[PDB]
This record gives sequence, structure tokens and C-alpha cells, in this order.
Amino acid sequence: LESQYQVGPLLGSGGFGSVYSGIRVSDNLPVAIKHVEKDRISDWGELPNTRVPMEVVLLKKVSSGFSGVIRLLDWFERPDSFVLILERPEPVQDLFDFITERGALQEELARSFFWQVLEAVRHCHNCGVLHRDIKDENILIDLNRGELKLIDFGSGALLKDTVYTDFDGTRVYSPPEWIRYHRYHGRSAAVWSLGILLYDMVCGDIPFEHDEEIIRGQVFFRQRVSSECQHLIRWCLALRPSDRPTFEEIQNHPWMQDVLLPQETAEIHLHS
Ligand SMILES: N#Cc1ccnc2[nH]c(-c3ccc(N4CCNCC4)cc3)cc12
Repeated sequence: LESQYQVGPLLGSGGFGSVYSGIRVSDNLPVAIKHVEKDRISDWGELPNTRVPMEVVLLKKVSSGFSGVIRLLDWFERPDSFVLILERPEPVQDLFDFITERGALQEELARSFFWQVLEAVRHCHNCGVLHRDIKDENILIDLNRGELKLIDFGSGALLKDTVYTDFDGTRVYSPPEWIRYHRYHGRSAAVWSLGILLYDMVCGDIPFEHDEEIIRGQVFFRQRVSSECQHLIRWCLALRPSDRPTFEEIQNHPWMQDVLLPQETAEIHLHS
């Protein structure tokens, strides 16, 4: 409803729709207002009571309590579109633009960011939600608190233990078993994409541009990267899904030890 919110600038637009900066007028809470056209939504969930975008289903499942997931505050239906009201940190920067600006990240900052992503994805998985499009574009930095927040569930699914045969996320982040066989399981495809994400943070760019590089799965480092970080990246990018580490094995890996707290991260690395 437009009496409830005051619309500000367009923050961005893409396959997720159009996202505007906004202010809830009853208390001047900062929000992000996202518009998605009905005809451009492919997978529809439905809530326990009416037919909705799958994205709202998944967001409600993960929006209870605190976490590093942008939380859904409200939504509205319009004749041709859905409108989502999402929280907005201030100041905030997409991790993609952040990497564009700074290049390859110091391993200390990548570790903290990567740790927070793992914690956020784990939370999603405990709520029964598979994101399916983990990448730097879908991660926001709360610059003051040094906290990362996951966004854009419009390609996700309910988590399940059987095989997925559909995928509509980012291809250069998708695993080799999707490219060759159009089949994957939720968590090991998620680990693969986290492998891509970690590489992207410590090298400033994704390791694979084409299907054959994905399928060959050979990782070449164009920046200096510690042997432990290299070993973790290659473990997540194991060609056989069952050779990939569990979430727990990632967080017990030697490269993941002694993480900074998020406010520490901001004070040291984000000028807080
Ligand atoms: N604040 C906030 C917020 C809350 C929920 N979803 C978002 N997407 C975005 C967002 C999405 C995309 C972009 N960009 C702008 C830079 N080019 C890539 C697309 C910038 C911001 C922000 C938010």
C-alpha cells in the first residue's frame, strides 16, 4: 500500500525485479521495496491458509527470528505484480559492488564474510529452504555492523533429500553434475557454489566462465592465496558431489579458525 511507505530511489533491477529504497512512515524504518511482475514468476508456492511467489514462501520460512538473511516485513498483491517489503540496512553495499571496488579481499576479511555466509545458509537449511543462487550479488553488507545478509530467494526451493532436476539460478555458480546430467542434490550443489563464492572473494573474480571449465573442475589461482584457503576451495569444488565437505567440515577446516566477530570486521576492514 502506498500510504504506508514512502518510495525513494531505485536501488537496482534485474532478474529479481526492481528494488527501491523506501521508508515505512509509521516509524521511519528503512525498507527495500521489491516489485516482481506476475508473468515473470516461474515457480509459485502457496502459503498454509493462497497462491504466492515461491520467494514469499521461502522468506517467511526463514524470516522468523534474527539471522543473516534479509527479513520479509510485509507483502502486497497487485493485479499484475507482487510487492515485497524487506528490511534495509543503512549504509549497505552489495558484495558484488564491494568486490568490484576493492578487488581480491584479504583472507582475514574473506574468512569473516565466508563464515557469516555459512552461518546464514545453515539457518536457511534448518528452516527447510534451499537458496539455489548463492553468489556475491545476492549478499548485502551492513557496512556499520559488518554483518552479511542473504537476499533474492526467487530461484530457491523447499529443501529436500531427493534429487533436483530443475535449476534457474546462476549457471557459472552451478555444479558440474547439473551441467552434464541436469541433476543435483541441495546441499552439495550449495557447497559447490560456496566454493565459487570463496574463490571470488580471495581472487576478485569467479574461477569458471564456461561449461567445460566447470566440468573439468581444475582450479587455477591468479592471486596469492594461502595453501589452506586453496585446499578448502578445492574441497568445495570436488567434482563428485559426495567428495564435497559438509557445512560442518567447512567450519572445522583449518582456514576457517579464529574468525573475527562482525563488528571487529567493520572496524578493521570497513572503516567503521
Ligand atoms: N537495502 C536493501 C535490500 C533489501 C532487500 N533486497 C535488496 N536488493 C538490493 C540490491 C539489489 C541489487 C543491487 N544492485 C545495484 C548494483 N548493481 C547490481 C544490482 C543493489 C541492491 C538491496 C536490497
